[PDB]
Amino acid sequence: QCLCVKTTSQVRPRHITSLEVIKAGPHCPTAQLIATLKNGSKICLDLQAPLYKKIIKKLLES
Amino acid sequence: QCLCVKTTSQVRPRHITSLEVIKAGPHCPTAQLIATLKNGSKICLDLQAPLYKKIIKKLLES
Amino acid sequence: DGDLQCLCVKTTSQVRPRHITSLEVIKAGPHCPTAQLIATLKNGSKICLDLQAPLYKKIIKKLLES
Amino acid sequence: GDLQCLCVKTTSQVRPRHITSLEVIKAGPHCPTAQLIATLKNGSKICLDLQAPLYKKIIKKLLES
Repeated sequence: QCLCVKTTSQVRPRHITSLEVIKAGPHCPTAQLIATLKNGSKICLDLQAPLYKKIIKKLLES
Repeated sequence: QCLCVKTTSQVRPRHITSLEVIKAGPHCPTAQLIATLKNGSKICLDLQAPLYKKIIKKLLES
Repeated sequence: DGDLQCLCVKTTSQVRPRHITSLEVIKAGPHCPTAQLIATLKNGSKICLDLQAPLYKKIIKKLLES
Repeated sequence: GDLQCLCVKTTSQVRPRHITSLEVIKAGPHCPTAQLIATLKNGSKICLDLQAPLYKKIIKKLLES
């Protein structure tokens, strides 16, 4: 019953306010990357992708 | 899209630390009840009144 | 101790339940002696709601009825 | 602003294995600085320093599963 077990990512690094990295375990066998956007909505970044990278950095150089 | 498309009701209310209620938007047809547990986990809740009700009251009556 | 502290510092009563696009309910604990009601808005701003006010009951309904 | 920074203080050290969740919050009107919030297995949450070689060592232990 993963939180992030569906589509993954096509977002604008512009509107991400926070990025949460959740470890795999009980309810989810894989690591989930959830992203909170300005408008308050959430999304799942791709554990298996590059984009989530610059995203973190960006958030840290703010 | 959403993160919540496989909601659950198997959760123990004393183990919830916070509950996020996301308003239905374009990319997601329905409202979402994100529950974060004591161990940091996240799960999607069934949009059934008695549940989140009994929950928001245990969260707000700490 | 506690590296965390309450996110909320003051609550907004005069809020337009319309623009509220999300709501987070936080249980009390080490981080904060009281529970917290943080509502984000369509514009991206965030405000805290009063626990001794029905408004949140209202807002949560409006948010869950789609 | 109704909000302030959650991280009123930080911890320079703890074991990455204990971390179940790591939340990265970018600076804004709520807080003049970015924040690194880690949740541990026991349930506690700590704030970390923004010094790359540590959280990257944590972010890895988190995704290697």
